[PDB]
Amino acid sequence: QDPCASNPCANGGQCLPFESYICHCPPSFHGPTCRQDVNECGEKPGLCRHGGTCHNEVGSYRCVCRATHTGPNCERPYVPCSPSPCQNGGTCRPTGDVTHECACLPGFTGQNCEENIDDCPGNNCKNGGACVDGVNTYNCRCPPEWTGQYCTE
Ligand SMILES: [Ca+2]
Ligand SMILES: [Ca+2]
Ligand SMILES: [Ca+2]
Repeated sequence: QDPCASNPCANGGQCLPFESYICHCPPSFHGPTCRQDVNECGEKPGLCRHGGTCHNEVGSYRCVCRATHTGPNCERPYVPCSPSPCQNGGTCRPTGDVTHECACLPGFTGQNCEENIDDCPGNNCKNGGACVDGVNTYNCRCPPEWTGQYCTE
């Protein structure tokens, strides 16, 4: 005769007997069986600090920060070069309050030096050798019957 044996609650709620039953919900859900989402933005205005916009979700919320701030609740100020966004040992230079510039190392390119420049366009791999791109170079993956740097030996 346990009413909780049927498992009436959902989304992490704990069933407890009382007189029928009750579902003790986690803070992210509410209602008789924890099936309705709590709007965190509505319960605490200014949840996303420094003029951030709160967006409610099923089981959580997300903060949309303005360019000048960062963090889960837009609390940490945005510094263009700390943490540094440039990839592959690239040097970061700030150009403004929110804009930045990456000085790429030879071989890399793009806004944040994330793209490796393809060195295969003018490759000299012969006899069906496949050009494999590297950092400022390339190597030919030769078929089994051919050897050498350009698949000629
Ligand atoms: Ca509701
Ligand atoms: Ca929510
Ligand atoms: Ca390359």
